[PDB]
This record gives sequence, C-alpha cells and structure tokens, in this order.
Amino acid sequence: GPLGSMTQTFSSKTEWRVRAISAANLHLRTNHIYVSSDDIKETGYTYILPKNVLKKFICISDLRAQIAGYLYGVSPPDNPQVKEIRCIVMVPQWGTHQTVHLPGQLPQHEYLKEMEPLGWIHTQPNESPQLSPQDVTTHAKIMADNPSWDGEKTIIITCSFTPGSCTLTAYKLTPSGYEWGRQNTDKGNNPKGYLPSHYERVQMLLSDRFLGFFMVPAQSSWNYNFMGVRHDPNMKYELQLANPKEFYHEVHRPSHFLNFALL
Amino acid sequence: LAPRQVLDLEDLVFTQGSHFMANKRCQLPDGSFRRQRKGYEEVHVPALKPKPFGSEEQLLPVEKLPKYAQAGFEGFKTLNRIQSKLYRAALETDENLLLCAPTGAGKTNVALMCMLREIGKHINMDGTINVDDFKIIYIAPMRSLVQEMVGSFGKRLATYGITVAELTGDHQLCKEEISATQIIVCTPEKWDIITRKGGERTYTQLVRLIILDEIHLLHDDRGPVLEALVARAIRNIEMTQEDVRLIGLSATLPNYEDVATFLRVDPAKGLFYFDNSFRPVPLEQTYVGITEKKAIKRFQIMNEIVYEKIMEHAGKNQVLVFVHSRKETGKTARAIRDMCLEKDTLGLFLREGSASTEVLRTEAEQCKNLELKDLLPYGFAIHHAGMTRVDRTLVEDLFADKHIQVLVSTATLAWGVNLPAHTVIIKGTQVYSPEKGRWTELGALDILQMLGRAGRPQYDTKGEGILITSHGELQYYLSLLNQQLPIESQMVSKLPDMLNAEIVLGNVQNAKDAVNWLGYAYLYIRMLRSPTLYGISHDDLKGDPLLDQRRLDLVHTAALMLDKNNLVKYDKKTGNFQVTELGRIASHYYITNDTVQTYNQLLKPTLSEIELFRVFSLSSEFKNITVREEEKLELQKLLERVPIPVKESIEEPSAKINVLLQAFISQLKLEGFALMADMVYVTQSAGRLMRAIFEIVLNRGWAQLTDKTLNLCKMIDKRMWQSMCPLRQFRKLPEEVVKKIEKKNFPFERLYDLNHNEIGELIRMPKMGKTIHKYVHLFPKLELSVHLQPITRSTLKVELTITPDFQWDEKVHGSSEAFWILVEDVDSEVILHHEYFLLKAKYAQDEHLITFFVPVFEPLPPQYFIRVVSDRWLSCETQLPVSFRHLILPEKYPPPTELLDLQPLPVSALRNSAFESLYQDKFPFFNPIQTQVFNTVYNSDDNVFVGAPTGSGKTICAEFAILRMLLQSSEGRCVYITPMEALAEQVYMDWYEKFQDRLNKKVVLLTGETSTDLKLLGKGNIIISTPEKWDILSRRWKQRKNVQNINLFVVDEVHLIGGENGPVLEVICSRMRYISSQIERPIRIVALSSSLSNAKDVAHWLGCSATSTFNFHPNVRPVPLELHIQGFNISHTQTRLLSMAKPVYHAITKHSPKKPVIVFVPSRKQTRLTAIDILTTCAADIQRQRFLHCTEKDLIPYLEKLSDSTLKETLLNGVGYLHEGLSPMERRLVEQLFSSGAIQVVVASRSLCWGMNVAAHLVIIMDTQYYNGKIHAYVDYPIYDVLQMVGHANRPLQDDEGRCVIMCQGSKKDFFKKFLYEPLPVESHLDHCMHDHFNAEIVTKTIENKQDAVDYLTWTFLYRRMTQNPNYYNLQGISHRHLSDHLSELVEQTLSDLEQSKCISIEDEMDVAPLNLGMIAAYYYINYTTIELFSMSLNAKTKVRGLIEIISNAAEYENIPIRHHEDNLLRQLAQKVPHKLNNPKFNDPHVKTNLLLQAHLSRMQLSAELQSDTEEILSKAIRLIQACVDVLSSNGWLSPALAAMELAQMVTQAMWSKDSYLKQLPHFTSEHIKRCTDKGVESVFDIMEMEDEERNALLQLTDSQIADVARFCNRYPNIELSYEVVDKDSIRSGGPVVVLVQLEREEEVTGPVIAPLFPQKREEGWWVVIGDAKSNSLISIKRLTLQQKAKVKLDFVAPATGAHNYTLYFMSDAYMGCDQEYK
Ligand SMILES: CONS(=O)(=O)c1ccccc1
Repeated sequence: GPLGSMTQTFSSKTEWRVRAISAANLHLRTNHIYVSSDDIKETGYTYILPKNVLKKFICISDLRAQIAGYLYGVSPPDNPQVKEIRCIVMVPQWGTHQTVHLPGQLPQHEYLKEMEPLGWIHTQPNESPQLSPQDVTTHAKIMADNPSWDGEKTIIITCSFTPGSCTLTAYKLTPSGYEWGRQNTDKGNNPKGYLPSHYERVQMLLSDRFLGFFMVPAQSSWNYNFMGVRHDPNMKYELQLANPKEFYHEVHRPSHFLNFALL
Repeated sequence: LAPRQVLDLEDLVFTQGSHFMANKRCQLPDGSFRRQRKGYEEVHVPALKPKPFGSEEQLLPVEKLPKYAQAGFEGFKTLNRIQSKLYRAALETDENLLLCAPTGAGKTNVALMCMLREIGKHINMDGTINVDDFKIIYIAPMRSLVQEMVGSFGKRLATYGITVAELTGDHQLCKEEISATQIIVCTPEKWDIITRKGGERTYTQLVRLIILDEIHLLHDDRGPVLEALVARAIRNIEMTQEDVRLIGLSATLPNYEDVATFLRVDPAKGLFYFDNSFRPVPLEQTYVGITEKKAIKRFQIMNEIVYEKIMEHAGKNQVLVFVHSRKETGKTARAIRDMCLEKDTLGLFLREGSASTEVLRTEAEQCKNLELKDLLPYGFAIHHAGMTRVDRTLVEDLFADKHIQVLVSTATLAWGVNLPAHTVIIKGTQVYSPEKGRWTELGALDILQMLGRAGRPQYDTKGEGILITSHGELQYYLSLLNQQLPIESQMVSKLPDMLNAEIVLGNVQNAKDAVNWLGYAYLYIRMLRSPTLYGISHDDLKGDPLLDQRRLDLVHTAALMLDKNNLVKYDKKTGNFQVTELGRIASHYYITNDTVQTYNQLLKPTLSEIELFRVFSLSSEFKNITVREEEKLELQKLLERVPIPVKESIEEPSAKINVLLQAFISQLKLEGFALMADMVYVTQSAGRLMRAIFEIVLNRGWAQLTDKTLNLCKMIDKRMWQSMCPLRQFRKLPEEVVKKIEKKNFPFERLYDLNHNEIGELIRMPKMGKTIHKYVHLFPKLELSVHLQPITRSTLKVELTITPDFQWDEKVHGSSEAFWILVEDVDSEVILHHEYFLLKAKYAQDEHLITFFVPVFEPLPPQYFIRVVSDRWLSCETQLPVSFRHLILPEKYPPPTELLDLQPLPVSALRNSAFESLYQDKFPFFNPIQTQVFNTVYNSDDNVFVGAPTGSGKTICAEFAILRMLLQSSEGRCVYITPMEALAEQVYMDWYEKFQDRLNKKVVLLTGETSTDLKLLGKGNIIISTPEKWDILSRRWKQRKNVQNINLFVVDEVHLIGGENGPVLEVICSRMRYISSQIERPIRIVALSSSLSNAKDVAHWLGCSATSTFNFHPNVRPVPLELHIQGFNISHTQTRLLSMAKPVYHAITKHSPKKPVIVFVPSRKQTRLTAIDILTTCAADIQRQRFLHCTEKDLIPYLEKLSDSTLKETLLNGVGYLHEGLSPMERRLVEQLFSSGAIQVVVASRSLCWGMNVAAHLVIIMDTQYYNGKIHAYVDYPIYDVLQMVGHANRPLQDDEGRCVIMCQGSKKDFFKKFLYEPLPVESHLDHCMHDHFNAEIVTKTIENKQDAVDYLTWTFLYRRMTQNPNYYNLQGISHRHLSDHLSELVEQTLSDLEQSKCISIEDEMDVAPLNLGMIAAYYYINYTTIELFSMSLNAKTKVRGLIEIISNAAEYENIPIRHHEDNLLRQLAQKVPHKLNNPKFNDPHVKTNLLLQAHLSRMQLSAELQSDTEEILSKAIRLIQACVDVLSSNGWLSPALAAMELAQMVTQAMWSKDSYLKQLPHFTSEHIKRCTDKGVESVFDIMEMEDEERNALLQLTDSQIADVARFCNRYPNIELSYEVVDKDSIRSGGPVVVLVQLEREEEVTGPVIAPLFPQKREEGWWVVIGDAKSNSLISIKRLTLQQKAKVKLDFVAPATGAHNYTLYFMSDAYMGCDQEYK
C-alpha cells in the first residue's frame, strides 16, 4: 500500500493521434480492392464504379468513423440497364462506427443537372453479411424526403475494411424496406421490425476505363467529425468542382492548431 | 592509377576542430610567471614593448598617395604604421597578399587600400567611377561583422559613388542586390552557396578582388568553406586566364607561410607578418585555470575569481565581462553585484558626489529593460542579442562615455560594435554547441576578438585581459594568444560534400580533375609540409612526393561515398563522375550527402504530414542531437499536445527534433536551456532543408506532397499554421483584432464581400473596419481564366490569363511577388505542368498571359486543375477547375498519301537536252517523291501541294513547274517565296546557276527597296523573295501589271504559316489566290511543306485538288532518318548541359565514328565550350585527333586566316565551331573544312540553323531551350527550328541513312515524339496580326466597307481552320452564323482600332476610307502603331536628335537579346554624342538605337555582333525617316521636313550636318579634312576642279585609293536645274500656281548610290520642295527618281494678292552636299 513510496503521474495519450497514424497508411489498401459477387441472376441494374474516385474515397476516410459520399451517374448511350457512376459528392458530415450524419439538403449544382442520383457510398470498419438497419433507415428517409431518389435505382455501396484491403458490396431497398425504414425511430443495432427482406444485393463492377470526379463544399470542407457542434441536420451548403481533403488534414481539425499554440 | 585504397575519412579528422593543438610546447614571453592558488593556477604574461620604429619607416602622408586614392583617406593626415609598410604592395601592385598582424592592428585599412587600387582601375576621364565594370567580394566570418563592415566601408567609399552591401538569405527574388552592389560583404558560407549555383551571365565574371578576412578560420570546422572558395577561384582563374586578386587577413599564428602558398602569395612580394608587439595597445594577460572537477565547487570558484578581479579594477578601470549565454549575462552581473552589496563594496564603482553618478541617475530612473532595471543604477549593465536596438545603443553610448563600470556581454558585442575596454574578462571558455550536441570550447576566432577588445586605443596605456578556463586548457589558450597555435586544415571531414559541389558545377568531371582540384586545397599544402600530422608516413611521402597517390585515394573514397548515396555515378575504371539531380540539390541547397540519401530513400508521393515531419527530423545535420534525461518531462508535455502526431518514442532524437520544429511553428516558449538552443539550430536549418524537399517532390510531379512541403516551408518562415488568420502575416496589424477574427470561425474569404461597416460589425469592433478592409485587399490574390486551344486529339494548348486582384503596396509586397503555377490531373495527384511566375511591382495592375501544353486522351477526362499558389504567403492560392465537358477536339488526321513504288525517273524524262544538263551530272535518277509528283508538276497546270520532310528534295519539285513555265512562255515570270532570308540567298546561288547560266534566263533576288525590286520583277523570269518584300510589292497589285502577270507562284516552307512570322506568308498567299480569281488567267500555285497532318486544309485554301495534293508523312524521307530522343532529368539548365557533355561524345562514337557530325547548342558561348569538351573527351579516350582527316600542314594556310586562336586549336584537332560572332570569312572557312571532310565535327549555335550550307551523317541537338535576355527566361526551340536542324542529317549522295539524337529536358520528351514522328498540325495566327493588312487593303480600295472585310477574310487560311478547329480560335461551334458573328466581331475590333489611330475613317458605321496617315503606313510598310506614335511626337519644332529617339522607339525595332553590359558603354556614348537626350533611362531594346544609331552615324565604332544588329536597324531606318518626312510635309511645315531629309542623307553617308562633306569620299580622314580646309576647299566639286598632279599631291593618297575617290566623284550628283513659272504674269488671286522644274543629269549615270557604310544598295531619291521659310510653311512637294532628265509639275493655290517670293529646294535622300536653293 503506497501513498508515498510509489507515486505516478497520469500523462494524456489521446485517441485521435493513433487513428491519424493509422489513416496515413490507408493508401496501401487501394491496391487490394475486392467486390463481392455473391448476388445472382443478374436482373436489376449493373453499377460501374470508376477506380480513381473509389481509391480517393478510401484514402480520405477513417478506420473507425464512417464517411459517406453521394453517387451521381448516367447510363451508357445504348445500355439503359448499366449505371455508370460519374461523380461522388462529399457534403458536411460526421460519423460513428455505425452510421453517418448528413444534412437534410441534397447536393444542388448545375454541373450535376445532367446526371441522375444513384444513392450513396460509405465506409464501415468490418464486413457484415447484411445491410445494417441504420443504412436501411437512412436510405428510406432520404427517399421519403427526396422523390428524385428512385427506389429501383438508388443503391448503398458499403466499403468494409478487411485485412489489408477493402471489400465493396452494393445493395438497394425493396418496397417493404422503404416502408419499414422511413418510420423507424430506433437508432440501435436491433430495431423492431427489421428484416433481411428489406434489401437486396445488386451487381457492381469496378472499372479503369473511365474516370469519375468529386464535388466538395464551396466554403467549408466535408469533414465535421472534429467540430460536430458546428454541424446541424438543417445546414445548407453549395458545392465546387475540386477534390476532397483527407480525414486528418489541418483544415478539418483547426482547434488542434490553435490550442497547441497555448503550450 | 590502378591500386587505389579506400580510406576511413573519420579517422583522419581532427575532432577538436579549432580546438586542435598541433604544437607540443608553448614558450612564454620573458617575465611570465605562474602562481598557485587553492583549486586553480594563474599564469601571468606581461605586456610587450613595441619595436622602436626601426628601419626609419616614416609614416606615409596621404599626400604621397595616388590622387585617386586620397579621397578614400579624407580626414586623415598620414597612414598608420601598418598601412605605411603595406602601401606599395597594396596600392602600387596587384600582388596577392597575406597580412598577419594582431587583431586590431589595422588589417582592415590595408584591405581598404586594395579596394582603392581596384576602384582606381575603373576611372573615367570625367572622374566618375564606372561602378558597373567590377565586383569586390569581402568575406567576413561573422554576420555582425558583415554588418559593421558594410557601414564603415560604405562611409569611407561613398565619395566614390560606390555601394557596399550585404546579401539577404533570400536570393530567388533578391539577386538584383548583387547587380546593384560594387562591394559585396558576406560570410564564407553565403558566397559558397551563391557560387555553387552556375547561372546565365551572372556577375561572377565581374569579380576582380576577393578579401578573406580572419583567414585563420581555416583552422575552424568552418575553414573548409574558405578552402572551397579559394580552390574554386584559382581554378576558375586558370580556366579563363583572367587574373583575380586575393587578399588574406590573418591573426599571427604558425603556418602563415603555408597559408600564403594556398593563396598563391609570393613570399618575397606579398607576405607580411607583424608579431604581437604590433598590437595597438600592449596587453598584460592573465590566464586562470581551475583544477576543481566538481561542477558545484567549480562554478563558485569561478564567481569568486571574477569578483576578486572586479575588485582589483573597481573605481580605477572599466571591466567588460564576456559570457556565453544571453541569460548568463544577467545571472553573472547579478552574482557580482550581490557579492558587492554583501561585501559593502558597491561604493567603489558608483561614487557619491561625482558627476558620473549624476549622469547615470537619469536612465537609472527610466530603465527600459528588466535586468537593465535591476542592474543599471549600480553601475552594471548587460548587452546581448535579445535586447532592443536602442537599449544596446544606450549601453554603448553610456560605456563609451566612461559611465558604465561593469558590462557583461556576449561575443556579438566583440564582433559587431567597436567598443573597447581597459580590462576584459572571459568568464569560462565552455559554450553549448547544438550541432555538436554538447558543450565544447569557444572557437579561437571568438577568443582572439574578445581579447582584442582589451585596451582602448588612446585612453589606456595598456590593456588587461583575463581569461578564466579549466586547467587542462591553459596550454591551448596560452598558445592561441602568443602566436603559437598552428593553423591546420579541417577539410578531410567535408571532402565528399566539397567534391560534389565541384562535380555539380562541372569543374571536376573525373578523378584526375579532382586530384588537381585537391591540389589547391589548404589541406594539400599541409599534407606536404607535415605529412604525419595528416596520417601519412615520412616514407609514404618519399615514395609519393607530390602525394598523387594519396590524393587519388582520398578522391576515390569520397567519390565512392557520393556514389553509395546516389549523388554521383562514379565509373571506377575510367574515373568518370556523372552528375545527378539529387547531387545538384545537395550542392545548391547546402545539404550534406547523407541527408539527401535519406530523403531519396523515404520520400514517397503518399507521404502525409506525419511522415514528412519524421523525414525532416532524420536529416544528418542533426545526427549529434540527443534526448537528455532532464529534457524528457518537458518534451513529453509537448509531445502529447503537438498537432502533427509523432509515431516514435521520446527516447529517440528524431522525436525531439520533430517536436521542436512544431513548437517553433506554434511559437511555444520552452524552459530547458538546451532545448531552446537545440530549437534554434533545428529551425535555422529547417528552411533550406524543407525547400530542398520541396524542389525534389515538385520536380517529380508529386502533387499532394508538393502542396504539403511548400506549405511547411511557409509555416516555418511565417511561424504559424495554415489554420491561423492569414492576416497575421501583416506584422503591423495588432494581434488582438486578429485573435478576435479567429475566434469567429467564419471563412477569411467572406471578408471579400464585406465593406468597412460590415467588417467592423462582424467582429463587433467598428473602430477597425476600415484598416481591416485595407489589409484584406492588400492580401495577394489572383483571378484566373483559360482559353483552351486543342492542337490534336491528344495535345491541348492552354492560354492562362492571370489578373491581379489586390492593391499593391511596396511596404508589404516589396518589388515582386512570386507564385507557382501547377497544372494537376483529374485526381490532383500528378503535376502535369508547372512553372515559376513573378509578378513585378511595375506590372501589378496588368493581365499576364502564360501558355503551355498538356497531354489529353480519349475518352476526355472530367477536368484538370490550375492552382496558382504564392511562394511565400500562407493560404494564398487560387485554383481554377478546367472542365473538358465542352471541349471540341479536331478531327483525327487522315492517312498520308501512299508512296507508290515506281521506277525511278531518269533525268531524260525531261525530254529536253538543255533542261537535262541541269541535273545529269548530279545524279542519274530522281528520288521517289520527285518521281511520284513529276507528271502532275511537269505535265499539268494544276495547283500542287507537296508535303514531305525537309531533305526530301522538294526544291526540285518546284524546278519542274518552273521548267514547264519556261516551255509555255518565253518571258514567263515565276515568283518564289521562302520565309527565311538565309534560305533565299542559298536558293539564289543555286538557281542563278541553273536558270541564268545554263538556261540563259534572268534570276533575281528581291532586296527590299521598292523601285529596284520593281525593276527586278519586270526583267526577272525567276524572282526570289522573303515574304515581307513580296507583301509590300503585291499590296499595289492593282497598279502593278507585272504582279498580276505572274505565271507561277511557288511558296516554300509553307508550314511556317503556323509560326511566328506566319501571318504575312498567309496574307500574300491569300492575295495571290484573290488576284488569280480576279484576272481570269489563273496563277499556278505550287506549295512545298514539311509533312502536315492537316495538309488538305492548306491544299484546299490554295486551290489544290486532292489528286494534286501530295501529303507524305515522315517515314517517306528518301534517306531514312534514325531519330533518337534522349531525356535528361535535370531541371537546372547549366547542370543539365553538363550531364549532356559526355553523351554527346558517346553519341558520336556510337552513331557516327567516321562520318560528319553537326552538334547544335543553345548559345554562342556553348559552341566553343562543347568543341573543347569533345576534344577533352577524345583525348582521355587516347583517341585525340580522331576527328582530323586531313594533315596539319594542309590545314595551316586556312588556320592563319582566323582571328580566334581557340578555334585554330580545336580545328587543328578536327573540330570546328560556328557562332554569330565569327566574321563571314571565318564561317566560310570552317564550312569549307567541314564539307571537304578535313574536319569531322562542327558545333553550331542554334541561331545558325537556317543559314548553314553543310550537312552531316549525324546531327546532335544538345538541349532544346535558349536564354532570352529580354524577358530573362528560358524559351523552348520552335518546332520549326528543330525540324530544320533534324533536316541537316541528310546526305543523299553519300549515306544510307541519317541519324539524329535530340537531348532534351525529360519533360519535353513526349512532345517531341508527338511532333517529330507524326506530321505537324498548323494553325493561323492572322487574327492576332490583322491591323496593318486591313489598313493596306483599305488604302488600295479592296476593302471599302465592313462587308468587304468579312469577304476578304474568307480567302484566308484562318477562315478554313475556323471550321476545322473552332476552339483554337475561340469559336464555340462551326455553324455559319457562329462563323459570321466571329468574323464580324474581329472586323469591328480591327477597324475600330484603325479609326482610333486615325489611319481610316468610318462613315454611317459601315463605310471605311483611308486617311493620309493610313496611306503613309501602307506605302512605307510601317506598323500602324508606329505611325500613330510618329503622328503624336512630331511637330513643327522637333529637333533632329529627337527624331533619332522617336524612330528608335518604333514597333519595328525589337532585335536584341544579348547585351545588358553595354548599357554603361551607351551611358558614356550619351556624353560622346552631342545629343542633349532627355530621360536618361537605359537598357531597353529600343534604347540601344536611341544612340546606337549615332554609333553608326559618326562612324564612331565598329564593334562585335552589334555590327549584324546595326545592319538590321539601318534596314528599316530610311522608311521610318521618309514616313516622318511625309507626316511633316502633309502638315505644311517647311523646316523640320528638311531636317528629316538631311537626316536621311546623314544615315546614308554616316555623317552629320555640321560635319564636313569631304567625309563622303573613300579613303579620307580628319587630317585630310583639315588640309583641305587649309587649302580652302570644302566641296566634292572642289576636289573635282583640280589638276590631276596637284590632286594626287594634296591628298597624300595611293593611286588606287584616288581611283576609289574618282568613282565616287563620277557618281556624285551634278544635276543641271531649271524652272519656269507657267503664265507668271496671268496669275490671279485664288487660281492655280503651276510651277515647272526640269532637271538634267550631266552623264546619266547608271550605278546605284555609293554608300559603303549603308547596307542595302540604294537608288537616288530627290525632293523638289517649294515653300517659304518665312514661317515654316511648305506649299508644294514632289518626290522624284531622276534618270537623265525629269520634268516635274507643282500645283498651289494663290490666296490673296501680295508679296510673291518663294524658295525652291532640291534635296537628296542619299548624298550630303547637293542640296540646292533657287528663286
Ligand atoms: C569562389 O569563386 N567564385 S567567384 O568569386 O565569383 C570568381 C569568379 C571568377 C574568378 C575567380 C573567382
């Protein structure tokens, strides 16, 4: 029993430093991107995701806090059943390991007016055999508020951090999934009514034959995970044609750079 | 030499640096003695006696100095002792000197004398100094010394008008400070890093004198920098055989004789050694060596010692106490004063009642500093580098006024202020060395300087210096201070780094160069004299007496180290060294070689800030830094908070370094003394280390890391993170308001859309809303926009417009602001293009246009980005997305015309023996292309296009059409255009032979002179012209029948329509088409071209049907071309050229070991350097003279005809060179030697690539950029030049192939592959050059309204290309209404400009008419802006010399990219000429001729390549003059017109109005003029009216020379004049005044003007000018060309009846002296 023989002093070892070190290694995974093809029958639309924007999306992300982008695209001139993803849009957001928080307002920019919305992509820490109930709820609420999101055409792509790699899987809602998700108020992991038949897998392919681009906010950056207080479901934003900054870029965590200045 | 050994350099290093003590014993002056005390020993050394003025060495009075140098001793009566002994050597000779004397003895005044000698070398006869002829470098070891020397030298020399200055650490903008300064004062390191960088016409060629102050720094760890400077200077000297004087100033220490050898000082002439008895004040020395080892007891022992010494001087002498930490000054002064209070001795310093107390008491109340507060009233003071300036001046003025009694200070005082003291105490000799990471002894230079402050030169009879140190160091300090510590070399450590710097410069290219270089090192001299000291046995030395082998071993070792670290590629067998880009960066940024190896190993495009900080922290500059236990808690506190995470533990040094940098950027205060000094060291290094990293990753194209590292450079410089308000960078803005702005998170960008009011309200501080608004709009900001101009489907041209969008203010922007333009790919990952952009103050409100090329591909990528980012301001960037969604790409180009495999065509196919005789001796068969096109050319009248590579024999294709013309029409006229005058001359020779000699037709070459060119056109069957000479003629085609009655129009090199002078070629071709459509007897057109991808558009524009369009691609060249494009990854030009030197030789031996070779190089200088370097390489191949194929004796008669000796040597070894600076005779001789196979290699400057008459088997193009001195930037070779160079690799009669190696910067390689292996796309640029042509067409009534102007445009190549490649011309579609709108817009713009300029009128906004001013511009072929300027400046009383100034300022004159150093020569020309010129500005391309005209006129001088320059200027002068005449004549003025006419005469004969007419006669001079004045003859007619014998006697001239005089006299104009006033009585007021003048020559001469100093051949022009000088009024004027007899009318109105007496003038434009006057 040492009140005095053995005294020790606590020394902060803060969480985000370790995660910043980890996020600096994300580029290694962009060489090991897998798409699951466990779906069958080939009936719905086929989605083609250009590798350049997917690699960038991975590189700007975090191992533990999900990030999301909005998907915009069109069909090739003569194959209406193929959807080419041409743009990812990053909007102000924050996330946990289980969900992302986006504004209510969807991207508006003239430069996107010739594309159709195709849904959204998000990262998550681990693979999962099923589409999470949070994703179903989020997608269903977006669709309920935005009739431009066609339930037969908008998808969720999940980007799961597997060993030294990323695994992509794409899903869409079913009618019953829309109806359950739009009324679901239980944010937990096992909300009542949630069913495996609330979604289904959809065919997705990676491509090197064309390039997508990004749009990002016009006056902020997209990452608010260090300033959630400044983030609001009702916030509004404009967009610009530019590429997104990585998760731990200085413009995302300016309080680390003003507070260190006090020793 | 083969058996080399690898040495351990670290085992040869003297680890103690300047503390190394080579002497084993120290002898002390007589009367020294050693006292013992508890725990320490004292040694006392008495003051010395001065040597008693032996040798009757009188003090030299300033009177007996040379008069130019006395001014430098204004306010002195005599010299002092040392300068009197040094006067003759310093002031009366140029001998290199070494002066050893005790510090303070006067050495700097001797350096002053050397500077005066140099300045004397540059006296004008007006007494001024040509301050631009020379630089002097004064190297001083310490920065504070640099500053004090700038001040005192500047004051001593200001009377000379000379500028002394130091150099800023910023040099990428402030290198104009070198240009402005005559005396540069800097540290060794600064001059080393500046001269490591080899540039273009830098000022190191002006260096005549280098002074190395405190040269005993050789013994310091810094000493190798001096060795590098001296070895570099001496080797440069011998390289260039221009002498440079070296002066060394040294303390008196052993080995001075070896220092003198090192400086090339002749010991009998330039070595002077004054021992310590020459100290200005004798010095009693006390050394105190403490034996105590326990730190605690040792420190109190030291404080008791200093108190006892203080007590010995209290109230009798001031004491200066030197300590080694700014904090120690206060702590020590406090220890002393506390001991004085406790011992009650403070009264001895500050006496009560004395006036000194009374003086101190004032600022003893005031007290600006805190420690100064606690200490100043007691009589104590501190002084150091954390204090203010006026605090330091307070201390200085108080001490010097004998008021302060005890001043504690640091070394900075000793170096930077001239403050001596009776007693000096050095309190300890230990100092903390961050770079060594530990405590060491003070350096010797510091110790010498501090003790040199002991004793004040007039007050004290002696000084007393007291040094307190540890006992074991006594013998060192005793040795240092009594002339016995020997000066050694520290170079072995630094050898790899120093060797790399010389490899990077090209001074050392192999191991033997390196042995030679090491032979000039101080190390080598010391190795020779004390071998065992340097690790060499005495028997090693006897077996190797010049240490050739040992130097080889050292060089081998260092080179292997450099090669292991990838700075150099070292070939062990040949000893050769290949430079690399990473080696260049190491040298130019002063980085050690291990560091750049670490960077090369760890830098990756994917690095984040975390790893970038870690990389920086591993630099080897920090390898001695450790983490001390006592530092670990504070460091941990900083680590757990740093904003950039650190991965490694605080056990490792790299984490401490990282954290220290980050703490510096955040401006944290640290507590540990070691941590603070370590931070200083780390961050002083960080700026240049991080700029090196930046240059590396930028040139690799790594977009994200380029951004992060440029940002980190800026955060280190500004000491803040990105996140902070960029307004912090305005130091004047008070921090509080910026903190308030930061607290609010809103974007800084929002501030732009606010005003004073809203700005005051947003931060809730209205009082500042105005000044904030000011600073917001001083923040640098640029608006961007692009014009995308597709070249092909895979290459895009971008024109970026940069518009400044901020208010300039010199107080925050200086004189320039630098930016990086980065063009980045879709992902912002690769930098596709980048460049430096400098916004100068003078252009701060102007838009700037930048053009560059990027690659593109299909399917088009979404977008690129253009970022323009400040090089210095944080968060100062604009990024423009460049979307391609609406890019219209041109159609993929069609396949070529297939080369059919036909029977080669015998010459007999001409079916004409006379025709066949032109070729049947040359060859038996025509080549495949000639064979394919022959039927169409020779047997049809169809318009023909032949596209094919240079060297395909297209000229013969045109000859076929000419021969058809000759069979159709006995007097056929073929006009033949080529774009380059040198080509025109060659074609003139060849075709004069073929068509005049063997065919008896008339071949003529247009000259540029209208009437004679009209005569040539009339009589010629073949008329050869460049484009402008045909433009001016064919403008007047409605009145020139010989222009319409052209049978054949051939245009050669028509692909140049797409280049710089393409518009005029397009215009004349379009005109010939329009004429042919208007005269219904069509003009056959044949167009010849390099292979064109869009040939069908040229053909269609020129009326060539597709079966008559031969569009061949490069692989059809009849002599196959083997083209190799070799990329060189070095971004610095001189270094890249260095890396090319050996590949040039290897390309010769691989591709053309026996057959002739042309090497094209970027500049005149490089031609000689590359010839020499090739010779050097083949000598080291033991293959010297392999390029010489005739025998030397067969070559000597040639060699004598040359003035260039170097050219004679190289030619003797089989290598020639050609550059613009060679007399035409020399050039012809070299070309003859080359073509006759006598010499195998010729090196030619790029600018000759169009006028060479040689061809080779192999062409090497060594680099593809050249330096434009006008804009001070490198410019890429036009693709047209490169194609023409490649074309020289072509010998159809002799080679089975041609070979060409292009060596280019790596980032150019893809471009050349696209535009040499494939046919070339060309565009029009007529839309940028429309005004003069519109104006001409309005004058000749081809354009009479705006509809005519659109119709006119439809005949152009511009018009066709607008539908093929609309975005190139800024159309957004090809619809006919798009076309019509675009053309209308262009037409309205052009006609509006011409109307504003008063060249044309516009009525009812539709109809255009020419104004007389437009008619003049068109008639004389002068740019409309020039003639507008003429219409402005001219008046009724402009002076002649003003005319010269006007004419020099004209769009016509932009021709000089060579000389800025002759600006001073022109400054003195201004005095030599009687031109009272106004506005003495200087250095413009137009300002040359402002007086370079007069340089021609007076016959003043013939000088250099400027000769060629003058010949172009004079070419345009007459027209310009005549325009002025015309202007004046139209206004009505009588006098200034005649002035202009006589100036025409002046330019022709090169004389002036007041000068003598006799200056016109050949073989005359001034003595003949005064003799003819003595006889009384002043006219040419006078000389004609003399007897032949008396004529021959008066002139004192040769027979043939008076025959020259006679020919001039028999073409001199002697014209009989007569006039008649038609109906002279019947003249009514209001009617006509028809005056008639008949003129008759006396012998109807038929030669042109005799005008040897005027280039072109001139016909004689005359003006019949009737006016009245009564009021400067001209009433009628007519120009005339007189042949034998001419009858001239003149019309005039008679206003009112009255006095009617008028003056008739007859004025020549050519001769001076025939100007008549009749009534
Ligand atoms: C250090 O060498 N560089 S320099 O001082 O500018 C020099 C130029 C020419 C001759 C001698 C020295």
